[PDB]
Amino acid sequence: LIRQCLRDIVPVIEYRNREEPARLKRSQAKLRFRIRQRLLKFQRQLAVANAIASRSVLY
Amino acid sequence: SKPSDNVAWYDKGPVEWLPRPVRLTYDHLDQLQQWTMRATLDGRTEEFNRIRDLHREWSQHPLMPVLGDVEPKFPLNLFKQNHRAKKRFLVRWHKANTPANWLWMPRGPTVVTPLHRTNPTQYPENWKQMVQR
Amino acid sequence: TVMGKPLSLVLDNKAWLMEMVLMPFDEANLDYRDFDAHIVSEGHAMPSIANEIAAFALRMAVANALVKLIPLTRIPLKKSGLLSVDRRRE
Amino acid sequence: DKYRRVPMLLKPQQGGQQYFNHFLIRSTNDRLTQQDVDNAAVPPPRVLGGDYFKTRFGYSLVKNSEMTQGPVDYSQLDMWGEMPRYTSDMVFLYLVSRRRNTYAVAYTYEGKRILNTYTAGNRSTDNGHQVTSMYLNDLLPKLREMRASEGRPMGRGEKVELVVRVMGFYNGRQGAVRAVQDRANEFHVRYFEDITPFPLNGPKMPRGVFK
Amino acid sequence: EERIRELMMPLEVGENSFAANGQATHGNLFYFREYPMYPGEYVPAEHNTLSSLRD
Amino acid sequence: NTFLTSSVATPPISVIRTGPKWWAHPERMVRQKLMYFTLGVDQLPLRRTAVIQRDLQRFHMCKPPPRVGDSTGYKRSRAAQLNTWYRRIQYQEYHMQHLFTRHVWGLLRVYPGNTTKIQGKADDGYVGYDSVPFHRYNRAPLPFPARELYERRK
Amino acid sequence: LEGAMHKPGESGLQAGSSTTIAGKETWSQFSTKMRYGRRRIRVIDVAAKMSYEYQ
Amino acid sequence: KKSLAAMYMRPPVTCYTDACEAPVAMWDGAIPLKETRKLKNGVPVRTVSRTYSHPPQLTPTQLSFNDINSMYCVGNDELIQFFPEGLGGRVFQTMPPGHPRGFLYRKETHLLNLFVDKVQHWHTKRSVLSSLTNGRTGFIVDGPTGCGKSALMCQVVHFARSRNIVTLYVPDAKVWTHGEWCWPSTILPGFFDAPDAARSFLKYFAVANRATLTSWKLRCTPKDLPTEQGERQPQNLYELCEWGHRAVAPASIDRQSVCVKFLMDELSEEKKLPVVIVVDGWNLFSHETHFRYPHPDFLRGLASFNESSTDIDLYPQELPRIPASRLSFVRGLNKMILSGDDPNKFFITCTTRDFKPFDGISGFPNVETDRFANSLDEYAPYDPEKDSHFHPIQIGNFDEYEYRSFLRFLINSGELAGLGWGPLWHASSDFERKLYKIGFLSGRNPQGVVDHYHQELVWRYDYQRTRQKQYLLKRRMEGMSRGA
Amino acid sequence: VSTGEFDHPPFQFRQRHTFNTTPLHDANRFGGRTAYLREIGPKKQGRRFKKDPRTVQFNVDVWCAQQTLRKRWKQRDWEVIEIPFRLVPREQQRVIPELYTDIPQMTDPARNDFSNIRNKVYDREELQGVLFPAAGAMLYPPLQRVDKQAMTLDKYL
Amino acid sequence: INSGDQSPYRYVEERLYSKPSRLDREGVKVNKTYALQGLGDLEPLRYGANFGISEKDALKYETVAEKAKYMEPPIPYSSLAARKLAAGALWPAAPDPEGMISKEVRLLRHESSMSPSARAFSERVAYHLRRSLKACPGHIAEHIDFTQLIIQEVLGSRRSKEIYIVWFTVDPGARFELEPRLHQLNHWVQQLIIKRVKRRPHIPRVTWIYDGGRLERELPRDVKQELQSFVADAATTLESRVKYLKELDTMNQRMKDIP
Amino acid sequence: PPPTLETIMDRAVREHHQHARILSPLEVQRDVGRLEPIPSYAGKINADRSVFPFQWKTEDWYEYEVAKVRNRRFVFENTEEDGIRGSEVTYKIVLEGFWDHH
RNA sequence: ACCAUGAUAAGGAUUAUAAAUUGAAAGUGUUAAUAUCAUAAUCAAAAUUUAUUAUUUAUAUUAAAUAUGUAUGUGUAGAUAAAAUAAGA
Ligand SMILES: Nc1nc2c(ncn2[C@@H]2O[C@H](COP(=O)(O)OP(=O)(O)OP(=O)(O)O)[C@@H](O)[C@H]2O)c(=O)[nH]1
Ligand SMILES: [Mg+2]
Repeated sequence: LIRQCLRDIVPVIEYRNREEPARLKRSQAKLRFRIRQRLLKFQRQLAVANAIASRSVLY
Repeated sequence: SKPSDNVAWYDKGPVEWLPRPVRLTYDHLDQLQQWTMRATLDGRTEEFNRIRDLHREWSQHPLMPVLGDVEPKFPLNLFKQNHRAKKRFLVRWHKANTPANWLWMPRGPTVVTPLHRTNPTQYPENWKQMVQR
Repeated sequence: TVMGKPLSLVLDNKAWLMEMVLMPFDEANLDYRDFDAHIVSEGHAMPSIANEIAAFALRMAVANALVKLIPLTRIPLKKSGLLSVDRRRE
Repeated sequence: DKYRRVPMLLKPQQGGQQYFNHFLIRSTNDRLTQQDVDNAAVPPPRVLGGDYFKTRFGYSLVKNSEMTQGPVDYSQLDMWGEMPRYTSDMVFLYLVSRRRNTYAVAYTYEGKRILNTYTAGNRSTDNGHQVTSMYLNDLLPKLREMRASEGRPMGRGEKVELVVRVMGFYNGRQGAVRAVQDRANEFHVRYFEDITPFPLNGPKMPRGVFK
Repeated sequence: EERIRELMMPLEVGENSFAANGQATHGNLFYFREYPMYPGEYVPAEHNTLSSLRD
Repeated sequence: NTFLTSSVATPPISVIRTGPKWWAHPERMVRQKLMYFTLGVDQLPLRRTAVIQRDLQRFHMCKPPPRVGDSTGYKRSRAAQLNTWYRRIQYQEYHMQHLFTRHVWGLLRVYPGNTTKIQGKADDGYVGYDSVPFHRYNRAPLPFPARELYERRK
Repeated sequence: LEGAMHKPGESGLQAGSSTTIAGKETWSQFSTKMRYGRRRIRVIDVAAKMSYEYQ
Repeated sequence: KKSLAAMYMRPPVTCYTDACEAPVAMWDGAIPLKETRKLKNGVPVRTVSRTYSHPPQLTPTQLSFNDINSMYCVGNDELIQFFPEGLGGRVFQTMPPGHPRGFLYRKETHLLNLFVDKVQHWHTKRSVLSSLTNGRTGFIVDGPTGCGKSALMCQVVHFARSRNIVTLYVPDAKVWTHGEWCWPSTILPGFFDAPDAARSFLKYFAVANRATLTSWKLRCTPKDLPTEQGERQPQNLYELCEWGHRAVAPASIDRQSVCVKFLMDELSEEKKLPVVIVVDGWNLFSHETHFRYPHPDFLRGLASFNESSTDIDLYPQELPRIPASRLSFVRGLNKMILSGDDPNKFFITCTTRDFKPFDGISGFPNVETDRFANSLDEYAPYDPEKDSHFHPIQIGNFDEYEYRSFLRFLINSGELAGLGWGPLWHASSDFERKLYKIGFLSGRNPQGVVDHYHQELVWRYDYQRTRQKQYLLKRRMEGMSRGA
Repeated sequence: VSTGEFDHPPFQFRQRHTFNTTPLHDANRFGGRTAYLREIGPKKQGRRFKKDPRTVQFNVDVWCAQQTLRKRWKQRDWEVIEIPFRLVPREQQRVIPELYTDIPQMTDPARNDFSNIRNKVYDREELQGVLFPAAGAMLYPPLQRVDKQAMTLDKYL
Repeated sequence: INSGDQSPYRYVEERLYSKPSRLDREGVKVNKTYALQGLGDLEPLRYGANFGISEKDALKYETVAEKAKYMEPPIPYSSLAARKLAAGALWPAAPDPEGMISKEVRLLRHESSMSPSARAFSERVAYHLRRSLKACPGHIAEHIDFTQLIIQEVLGSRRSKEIYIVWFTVDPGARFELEPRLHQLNHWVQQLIIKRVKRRPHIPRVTWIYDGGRLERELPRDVKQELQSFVADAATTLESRVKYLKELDTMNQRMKDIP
Repeated sequence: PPPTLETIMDRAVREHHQHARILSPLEVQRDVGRLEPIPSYAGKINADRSVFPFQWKTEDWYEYEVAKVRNRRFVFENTEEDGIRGSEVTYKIVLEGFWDHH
């Protein structure tokens, strides 16, 4: 279980320390429908990567 | 004292399980030929019956099974790159599967076999007892 | 006879090595006693060639000799793969 | 490994080319023999008499009581004519299997309970096996005492005549009947049937069953 | 003794009869021909086709 | 026997996976028949071990065809049914060899290797002249000289 | 089965040959008491290694 | 499918070989069963019989000229009676206790069988026996390795002891010459003994000819032999040999040297009873035994090792090798051979070629894989005409007549006794393929026939049974398609 | 043709006593001669010669040459005696080249004797008049040669 | 056919029956040659040249109702249709009948792997199956020997689209007497689920699995997760998760860049 | 050796009792549909062990292979003889270059 | 010496309608991340050799201990001749 705890947070630590980059008419409606469907499916995956970039994670 | 998984307990059979590598030579076959030469000419047949009783017990045909399970009851696709964890599993999995725990060899005395003779009177060492009468 | 010594003494009386030498004769439906054969080793000299890789080349040498003697022997020998050369090294 | 350098004639190694010409001449011969042919479940065995039929089985067809009667009128048909014919000395063994329990009771021909119901709490597959095995271990002296009170010895050679009836469709149904099957020298089972409830109406069922 | 052995040949997988040919894994790896490989093999032609061309 | 050192045990599935190298080597398998033929017993698990591995080596260079897809698991489960049957036969002969050569070694008064059990003579692991001065698994000190399993005169 | 339980007489790296169940702990419980009981540090030899200011 | 096994009944057992039959579930497809119809109180009488039966167990008086290149057997009770010493070097490799004790009756076997028939009454046939041996004392049998040399020598004791003739049988001469340890003779100065070989020789020779040695009166034997309390002084030659070998250690070491010397003195004086002396491997008795002489510093006596002018503990050295003529057993044999006053002993012996191979170079033999582990370390050439006083008999390998009879006995009677393929007959080829193949692998050499019979298990490139099962399965599927 | 081992096994990680695996320096290999170069524990000049591949191969080449020598000397049932040219038999009255000088010479092809002169071995009982003329008592008996034309047991008479 | 780091079956399926493949057959100028070029009578009849369905005419309709309304009826017969008629390839051949034999599979799924609603639904199926197994249609009940029937457990999928009732017999030789008749009860089991069982996530397809006591269960969920956490190497999964976070951050930055 | 007693009996059975002589495997017309011109070496080659096959004692082979390499340059080139072998003086010019066509 | 090098990973396609041959195997295209010190004013790191109480990793030496309770790695290596608990949503 410790190795499971290691395999979760160490990809976040090595992200921040080592490799983090520098900072600073209906047919068109069906295209918007499929893109919103793609982002609603992977919303929980994308929310973490924005929160690591915005430094908002409760350890 | 460096404890390891190579203890090879001497409980579940005449041979210890996870057995030691043994090697036969032709010198062993020449001594066995000379031993059975002397045992036949002395009339000693009780040692031959102990060999035939061990042969009748452990050389039966294993049952041809029906479909449904495989010999790896545990799935061996979990150990992909951990090579030393896979061989340590195979030592322990074959340690629990003792020869008393085969369950496919008809070993017990409840089985019947038309291949081998069961009582030592059926062997030709005593042929004048049942010659013609 | 293989290099001046009989086949039972070259391959150390091993049946699974000497039966490959018989394999050009039985597939051809031929008796081995009607033929005399001598095999010369031209590769790496060793004190004992008692192995299945050397007996593979002993099979191919007899099978190519059977084709050159009788040409119709090539029809069952090629179907059994005795005239086929594999390319495997170490 | 990758055997791509091996020829295609070496991979199956199809030998035995000598025999093929032997087989076709073996075939074209035998068809001609078929032309020489062309141009030119099971019932059980028979019983002959009743005197050795009494020895072949454990009963006899000819009754030795010699019942002398004159009933000229038509005979009275039974209510359940197409049924197993239960004689008086037959014990009904009821095996009720459940998920966590298996029960074994033995009743007489008249409905008298021979032995109390054995439970796993009192004394799966091996659960029902051991429960009905320890029930049949105790059922033999109680049967001998309950038959010896009237005059039936049942001492030597006589097997206890049994009718097995099962309930449940569970795993304990497997090990129970097998633990009767090894008792063939003691318990002779004649009618192996099952007693399974037909749900005629049902009073009510709990909420977790429905929703 | 070969005439009796051909009638008791274990053609099916039984107790001591094991396939082991890869027939369960690969399936039908050994070829078998019913024709004579010309000109290595010979079976004489049947008399029905001979009488057909002769007539 | 002149192999008297301490040894390492192997699982039986790693022995049979060698195949023609050591487990079904033909020079080794023919002298295992001469042990059973001397004692006057059937070589029945040994021959059916050899008949299987004769045909197993015949097609072992062939590549299996790609399994394109089956709705039911029938020929996949049948091919694994025969494959687990061939291992259980070779598991029996692997036990039949180790049983009989230890029974022969109890007769010819030949001492086995270290930590090896012979059922007639030494039920525990017989250890003789080990690098470790005590018993490796029984935790008892070894005497000098080694333990005599048999009588004296030949 | 065999090896499913751990008796306290046998060591953890070796495997017990007994098939009994009473008086034995599971290997999830054996891993707990090995993580629990192994809290101590071996005593550092003071006189074996001189101090860095002395060196 | 066609079993015919439940309908098979067992024939009545008359001898030991008939009782060696396995249950019918073993050899049902190995030895197939045929049915014959007799006319016995009805026109059909279905009698299911075996195609192969065991070769007949015959006493040597029943063996004839028509049985040349045929197979016969001996009983197991006849085996323990006529052979208490044992058999040759490789003869017992084909006779486990389940197998019958078979023997091939060759044409050279027939010549020796009629020879002992004339030895049994030698005084009237003396000019016949002198012309057969060309005036020599006996025959020496020489040939290549693995032929019928020791297999013929065990037949001669079977021929002679069944005709109640006293026989000196040395089952293998490598117990005497290449023995465990050598000891000097107690009563013979300058001579040596093989004590462990002598006690086994004096034991089994007494049990073998007990019917004749009890009638053997001691002529030249001293009656003041040393005898402990409770033992009787020997008055017979059977009692003399039981005085020698039956004793406690170490008193048995010097008792055999007295017994063997007085046995050879008693046999050399008997001019009335024929004594056949059969030795397996006379070429070992014709040259040096593998023992060497001890270094003289062992018997001289030393006070210390540092000042004694010796290096016996420092460097080994090879002393001259002891010949076989200095052994007390071979001294009595060579006394009867060279001295012409014994027209009574017939030395039908042979040689052995059991030496290790050496073909120009030699590495070290692998300890696991070594067929020559118990072989002899001699490497010496041998000529039986120049190195022996006997008549040389040259036997070769088998011809195809007796090789067919020997291979039929090996394959069929091995599966009949429950020692062959049995239920796995369908994986091995038929007899004509095995006769063609083993004759190639062995060259009809008799040891090679037995060796490649065991190496028939590991044949890889036999495709007879594969193509036969393909043809029968093809013939089956078209037969049911014809019925459809 | 010889089936003995000639080369030494190579160096790898430390082998254990397993199936088809023997330790690298064992008492079974080469008759126990590897005890000179073995290590019991699982001085620089006395440790590195045990691990050099050319050094351990040369010692087995010596030991195999010792085994080749003792089997060639155990084959010798003869000895070389310098006999002068006049008392020598007719097949040795020729010019004999030395070893590896000419083609392997046949003895006398005119009398149909095609065999090497260097492997010719003469019996001692033939040359008693040459080797021992000073004794005059015939210390060795004459060799009894069997009559090939006499009817014996091998000729069915 | 060259695979190209794919399974060849799925690669030929994507090259034959996908939408860019048939649009490349009609002619669109797709990226690079999504359809197979040279096929004779092995070409599917949907994408023949003389057939009456053309996707270039169908691209101007935004709805399936407009395609059903405005499009012409398809051409019934063609030359490829004549070749498939002569070959008998208008309908596929019937496979081996899977209705009454078995459902042979290697493992059995654990109750920890499926959903808790799946466990509750399978418990309700087990209750109503063991309750009313005598209340079957009487023309099948007259042949079922109920003395040997054992229903040991019911397994299901995570959304109960299929149910697998696992069964065996006391005597195995009676199994073939109970095998086909039990497969005549699938509609009866479905009607029993519709009637007796409320809160059913789907009306399931019923499948009978013969067990015999032999078929082995799979490992539970937490033990499998701990095995994949304990055995698998940390470096490869570490760099793969770091690269996944790189791709997610790059997608976040590309979403932030577009105004 | 002479041929075996089984061989000369089985040939004389077919030669005399069956009226069909056993011919060599080089005399068998194996090609069906073609008549072969039956070459002259079918049964005329005598089987003698001195000529074929080649089996020798190994120590003569050990003597042969060492004597053949040690007598390599033991050759007298300028002999009083016939043509291309015989001469009075022998000149050998060994040309050496980096490429084989050079 | 602050040049614009070069290495890593990822996806594509073409051909086999033959039972012959020792041998049915070979050629051609796109995106992400990392990285970029040669037109100038010097010199002996390990250019480079050798030695002393001392710093290591290896080299072999190298032992007791049943009163209870007990002790699992990544890697380093040699030639390379077994294979289906995971969803082509
Ligand atoms: N039963 C039987 N077996 C025979 C006969 N002849 C040869 N053999 C077999 O041939 C093998 C050779 O036997 P031996 O006579 O000991 O061989 P050898 O010639 O003495 O061999 P060396 O002692 O090395 O010289 C034996 O193992 C027998 O099995 C025979 O006449 N009868
Ligand atoms: Mg011998």
